[PDB]
Amino acid sequence: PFESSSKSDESLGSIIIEGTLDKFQLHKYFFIRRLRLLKLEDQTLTAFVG
Repeated sequence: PFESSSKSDESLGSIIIEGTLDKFQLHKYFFIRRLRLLKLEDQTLTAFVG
């Protein structure tokens, strides 16, 4: 649920973004992905940099 699913949370947000409902605010999935993936390994030295 941290970085093996860094592809999977992006793919799930992309599959939710295939639904075009409220496309300005349909990046709430992208906001949850940007919170989740960057908050996955927030304790790091360089691995969060990319």
